[PDB]
Amino acid sequence: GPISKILVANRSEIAIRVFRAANELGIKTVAIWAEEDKLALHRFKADESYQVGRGPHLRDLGPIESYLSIDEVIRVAKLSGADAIHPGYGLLSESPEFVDACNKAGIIFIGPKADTMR
Amino acid sequence: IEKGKTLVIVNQAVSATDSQGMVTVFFELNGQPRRIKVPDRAHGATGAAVRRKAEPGNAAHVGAPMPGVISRVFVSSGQAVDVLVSIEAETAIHAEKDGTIAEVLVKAGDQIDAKDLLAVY
Amino acid sequence: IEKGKTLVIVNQAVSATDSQGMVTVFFELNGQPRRIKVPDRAHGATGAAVRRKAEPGNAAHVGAPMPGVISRVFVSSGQAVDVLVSIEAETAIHAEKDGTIAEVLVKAGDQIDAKDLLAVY
Ligand SMILES: [Cl-]
Repeated sequence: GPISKILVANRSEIAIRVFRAANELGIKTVAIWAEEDKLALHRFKADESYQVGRGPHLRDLGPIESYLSIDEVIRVAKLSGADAIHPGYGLLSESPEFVDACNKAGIIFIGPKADTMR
Repeated sequence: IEKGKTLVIVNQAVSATDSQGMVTVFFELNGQPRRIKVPDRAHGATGAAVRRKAEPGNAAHVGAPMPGVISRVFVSSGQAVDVLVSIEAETAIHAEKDGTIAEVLVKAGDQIDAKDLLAVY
Repeated sequence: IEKGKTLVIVNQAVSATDSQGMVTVFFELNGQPRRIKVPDRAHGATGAAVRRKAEPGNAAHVGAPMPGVISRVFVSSGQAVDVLVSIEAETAIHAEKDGTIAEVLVKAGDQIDAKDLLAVY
């Protein structure tokens, strides 16, 4: 099945840049946000958004730490039903461990394969 | 409001009751200012929203082009195409057509906002 | 007020607007306290004095025997000679006659004063 819901594992302008492309393609979008990003516009630009890094399921992760949590990102991808993740740039975009976790969850990693990265 | 649609709401400020019996709550909603007016029912303002309110359509309605306080009313029953009221911020609001005005909702040394209904033909 | 009749007037206190849209100015007049209520027209309370007001005459009128807040309303259209409302300060105001009540001016968790009109037969 072609990609129909993308979670952007990122924030700020790159997350918005990817939401725009996805929406233009008719693809659903999912944002993530740390508590510190509760007012960040990228989260209001996706079709739905979910907090990462805080809660009963943890300590509170730091502002940037929340976005580097492979476990949190995968949790929200499953929760939202995202079938692909775009890592944008920076953050987890060159983590083979992250690509591996995506592969394990059956979620498409939008970028090169894990072995390519290593 | 639904799953994945979380609003962040902050109470920034609450105004004094205004001359219309309305209190403005200045909210921040998802980071953006939103002003919401409600009647001050607590202080006896049930029956309140007060000032109409011009319809951009009709001809009929004399709507304020701008916010201010009215400085002079020049009319209360009909003529020409003539200064009807002035607004200080003085302008100088003219009748757009021939007619008989059948209502003057001002008033004034009254404060008004653009689109408030000033007079009706 | 006339030659040899000099009043001494002091503004002692001005209340917040109350639930009826009225402000109380507590004056001292010739050394004696006098409370005077006016509408808070400045905040949109033109149309205000609000609560009637029982006539000691008629039968007809259910007037509050005492000041308080109403705690329960037990009625809105007619019976017996029965608790109509209660007032907390709970009392316990009874119907004095047989009838059908045709108005309940309360209401309440409303504050009232002795003589306020509670209900009309
Ligand atoms: Cl951090």
